[PDB]
Amino acid sequence: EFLNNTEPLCNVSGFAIVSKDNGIRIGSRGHVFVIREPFVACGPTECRTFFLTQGALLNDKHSNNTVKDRSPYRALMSVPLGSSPNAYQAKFESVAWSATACHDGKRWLAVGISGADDDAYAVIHYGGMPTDVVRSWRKQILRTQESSCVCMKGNCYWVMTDGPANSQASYKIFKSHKGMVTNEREVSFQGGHIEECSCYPNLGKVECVCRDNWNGMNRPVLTFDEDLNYEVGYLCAGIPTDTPRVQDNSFIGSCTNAVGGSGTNNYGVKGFGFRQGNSVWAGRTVSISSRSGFEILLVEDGWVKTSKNVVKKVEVLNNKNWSGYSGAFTIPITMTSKQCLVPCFWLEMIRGKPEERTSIWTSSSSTVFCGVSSEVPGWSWDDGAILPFDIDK
Amino acid sequence: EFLNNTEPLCNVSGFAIVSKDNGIRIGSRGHVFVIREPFVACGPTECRTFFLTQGALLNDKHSNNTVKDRSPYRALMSVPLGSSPNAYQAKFESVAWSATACHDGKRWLAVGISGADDDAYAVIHYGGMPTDVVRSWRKQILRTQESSCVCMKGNCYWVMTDGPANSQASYKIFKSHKGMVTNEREVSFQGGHIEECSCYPNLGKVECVCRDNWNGMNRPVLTFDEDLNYEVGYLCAGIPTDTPRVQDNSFIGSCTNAVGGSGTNNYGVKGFGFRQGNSVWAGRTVSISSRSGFEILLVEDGWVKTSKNVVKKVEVLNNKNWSGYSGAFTIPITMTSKQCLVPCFWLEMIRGKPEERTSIWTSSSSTVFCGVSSEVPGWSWDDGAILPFDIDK
Amino acid sequence: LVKPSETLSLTCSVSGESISSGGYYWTWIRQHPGKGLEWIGNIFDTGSTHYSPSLKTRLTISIDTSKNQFYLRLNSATAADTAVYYCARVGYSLETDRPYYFGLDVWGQGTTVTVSS
Amino acid sequence: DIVMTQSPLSLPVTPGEPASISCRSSQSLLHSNGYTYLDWYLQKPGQSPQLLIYLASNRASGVPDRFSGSGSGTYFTLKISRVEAEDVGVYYCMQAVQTPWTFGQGTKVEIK
Ligand SMILES: *[C@@H]1O[C@H](CO)[C@@H](O[C@@H]2O[C@H](CO)[C@@H](O[C@@H]3O[C@H](CO)[C@@H](O)[C@H](O)[C@@H]3O)[C@H](O)[C@H]2NC(C)=O)[C@H](O)[C@H]1NC(C)=O
Ligand SMILES: *[C@@H]1O[C@H](CO)[C@@H](O[C@@H]2O[C@H](CO)[C@@H](O[C@@H]3O[C@H](CO)[C@@H](O)[C@H](O)[C@@H]3O)[C@H](O)[C@H]2NC(C)=O)[C@H](O)[C@H]1NC(C)=O
Ligand SMILES: *[C@@H]1O[C@H](CO)[C@@H](O)[C@H](O)[C@H]1NC(C)=O
Ligand SMILES: *[C@@H]1O[C@H](CO)[C@@H](O)[C@H](O)[C@H]1NC(C)=O
Ligand SMILES: [Ca+2]
Ligand SMILES: [Ca+2]
Repeated sequence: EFLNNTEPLCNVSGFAIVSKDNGIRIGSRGHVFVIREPFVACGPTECRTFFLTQGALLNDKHSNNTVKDRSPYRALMSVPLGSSPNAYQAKFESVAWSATACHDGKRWLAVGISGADDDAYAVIHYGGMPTDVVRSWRKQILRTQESSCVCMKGNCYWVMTDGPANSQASYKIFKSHKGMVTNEREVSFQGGHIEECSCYPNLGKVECVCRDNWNGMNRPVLTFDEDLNYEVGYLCAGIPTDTPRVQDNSFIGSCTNAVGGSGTNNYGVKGFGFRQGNSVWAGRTVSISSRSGFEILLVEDGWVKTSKNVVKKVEVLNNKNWSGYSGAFTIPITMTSKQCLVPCFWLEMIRGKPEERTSIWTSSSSTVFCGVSSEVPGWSWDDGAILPFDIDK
Repeated sequence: EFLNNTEPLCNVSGFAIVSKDNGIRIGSRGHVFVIREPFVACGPTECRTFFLTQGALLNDKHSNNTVKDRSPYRALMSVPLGSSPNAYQAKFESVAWSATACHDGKRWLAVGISGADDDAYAVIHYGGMPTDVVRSWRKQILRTQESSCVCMKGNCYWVMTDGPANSQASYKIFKSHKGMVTNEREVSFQGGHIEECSCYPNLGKVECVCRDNWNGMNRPVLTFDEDLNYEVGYLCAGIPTDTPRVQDNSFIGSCTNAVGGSGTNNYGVKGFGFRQGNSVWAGRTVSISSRSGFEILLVEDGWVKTSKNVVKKVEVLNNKNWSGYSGAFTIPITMTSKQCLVPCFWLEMIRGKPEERTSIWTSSSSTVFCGVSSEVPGWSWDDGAILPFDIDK
Repeated sequence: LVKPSETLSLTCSVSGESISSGGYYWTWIRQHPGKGLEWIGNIFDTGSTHYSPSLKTRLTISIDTSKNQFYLRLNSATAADTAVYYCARVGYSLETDRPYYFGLDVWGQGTTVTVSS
Repeated sequence: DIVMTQSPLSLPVTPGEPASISCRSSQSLLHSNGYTYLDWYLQKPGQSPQLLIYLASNRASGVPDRFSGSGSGTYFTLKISRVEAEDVGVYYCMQAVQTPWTFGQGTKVEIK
């Protein structure tokens, strides 16, 4: 039977670590794929770590120039939560260079975007097969949210964007039932940019905290429900949470207007935020100009009242370790026996040519946390790889 | 309960990619079998990629001289769709250097030909054990279709040939129930050659588009039903689709006669074609004298009226990448919930000594596509291996 | 026509599309008689500019989003500056995590400039 | 700047036959972000240039299916599978790696 999610999000006080891949550390000798961005989705029986393999193994000579992030070789694979992305346990899901997956209660749905830059299209797998295809409409890079989709009452939703990166794009909300699409509406959000949302369900309303890549230090917010009626805005919090940002004491914040800054207009990073009443568990990097470190801030009334009062702070990566994307997902009732959904989030750690020049490859390692009612301290659970690898020499 | 297939083939407008092995690219460091020709068959629960391993791993020194395509070490193995042919997921199916497999609803049937050249015979596995043996009758190389067999109402069919390669052979149609053979009729096709058919069911009639190796540029057609009454002919299409062929404007075509050409008489390549009313989705290589590139042509009335009007064209490999065999298979109702069968086709990409002289080995990588009602663009999903490998140095 | 040592000015217009739509970089390209092409500079919808080093001291390029026009100014024009001038659009970006580039997909008709008395 | 050179100055061709043009650059055009920024442009008599190939291999929209491209590092190649009467013109290669974009010398295609 289909998986319900019309139940409220759980109030949590601190996040406790759940699993850690050790993907790069083991990969020095073991056969492990080269990943760029992973994410986690939970079905009724088990949670699985999806990732976009680059078609080559670490230390393999095919890892040359893996910084290239769109190629015909990329594929979305799947491994049970915690296990390294090794070559012999990874179940194949779809071909893609941008994807999303979620479990609707019966079988996995997975969306995989492929094709040329200007003529991309998306293939919607359901249970192992393609059932439908969605083509671009503005004929630029088509993109999905790089994290789990949200399924409620058997219908799974996700957000796609097509258009320029550093300028106003066209965003659409999709709705599907048993693989094939059934509804589609466009977001008329003139003043901002919504690229790489992270979504979770909350009492029948899908909420997404997204990435602003155009004249914005602030997280966009999208809220929609069964029949795709939506509200669009910005995370009111007075504490900025995008990677390029001015220090907290200089920022002002706004609920509806985008807020630019000094050199922070044309860049950003995927993030997440959980609403708790009117507060928000906004996650952000420690550094204000680079993807390093990571924090979780519980901002009182940060969802609606431009507040700056940080009630609680937790650090999971100290400032000297590289970080990356971060996304949200929820563990459903069928797996907890709770009467509410337990929030969780995942955090990747990039290592490679983008910041470590000498290496020829680029991979990342995933870490997963979940909320806990009891308060929990933090620690620097860094990846711990030791570069350069044998192939870089 | 046995798997029905007495339902019509589904009308499709374009083929969307489903999976890609990345076998060779991963094999540079991972432990992967050396393949020569793969194919795909779909059961009620999952689809699987079969392949005739050569009994050695890539980069292993045993890969010496793997061009030899019949030796006492080949074996038909099986992997779930999309996963690379690695050494540790691979289930073992049968010993063979020529094989076919299909799922009849209860358990996998698999046929494996083995033995010396002049006294070969076939073993019919059913559910992991042998039940019956079929011996040669003209005492030359015995061959099965190198692609999935067609099962209807529990009876599985396949085509075998024995005799010369460049001259008139003897062809037979087999029918089996729960492993053991029950019926057998010979095809009295005097004017042509039918070697390596690709078959799919269509509303109770098994249809096969085969390979002509003797005075033929044109695809032979075989149609038979429950009790093995058959009709034999040629694909009427005015567009030739065998590898050696004259350009389309010089060809004329015929429904019943073989059509030779200038130097195109004693060679060919396995291919496929799906009937859509009176049109055909004939697949063919891009080049007219080599196995490179790949196209899919929807020829209006090409099945019966010698037409040349190409309504739609799709390219999946540009002319600069090597290609190879191609075969058909259908995803049944049990796995789609549709009231019709969804056509699909697979395309291998050979790399090795046959055209790249310096390498000592020979392997191929599989790519799978499936039909979609919506129109879909094409792209060059090439294998992307980087030869020579470490063992060729 | 332009006399030597004067200041050259040119105008280019956009229609169908609107400046600040699609996030394109607008480019000026030059072609001397009998020679190959040469690249002058770029302007983004928001006014950020790039110049070719050899002409950086003479050039000035700007936009007027209300008129859907962008302009080229070249000071101290020499006789050698005689050439055909094209204006084109090119949409590309290098910051984001999904870069793209569609080089110079649209060109306007050339304008012949002769620097002589 | 990237010094760009082009192999044939003039390429005699005839309809129906394959044809090839090549370019070499003084520095590898493999940008740090992994993409290879090189294009090919075609200028027919009495017209402003047109876009053929906008990266090492990608064809532009509307271009005839007869064109192709390949190459990496410093050496690149444009391939015409079947030359036709409409292909007469001057072919320029371009690179978009560095701040100053530079074009090639220009290979003229003359039918024979
Ligand atoms: C792929 O990774 C390999 C290393 O695994 C890199 O190989 C290097 O490629 C460069 C050219 O891109 C070679 O440089 C050339 O070498 C010779 C002297 O050996 C000389 O004629 C030239 O001046 C030029 O420098 C280099 O030798 C080669 N190997 C090493 C160890 O540096 C390669 O650059 C990476 N990228 C690609 C696209 O293959
Ligand atoms: C199998 O693959 C191996 C390489 O992995 C090939 O080995 C080569 O075998 C040839 C003979 O077939 C050797 O050539 C002979 O070598 C000596 C000098 O070393 C000389 O006495 C002879 O004139 C003759 O050339 C060759 O050295 C050997 N190794 C290499 C690196 O080429 C082998 O040919 C492949 N085939 C078989 C059937 O094993
Ligand atoms: C889903 O929600 C409906 C409506 O509240 C309820 O009747 C049904 O039992 C729920 N199903 C499950 C599996 O929890
Ligand atoms: C197979 O076909 C028969 C005859 O049409 C039908 O009665 C039966 O229900 C079918 N079985 C399945 C499993 O679809
Ligand atoms: Ca930003
Ligand atoms: Ca033939």
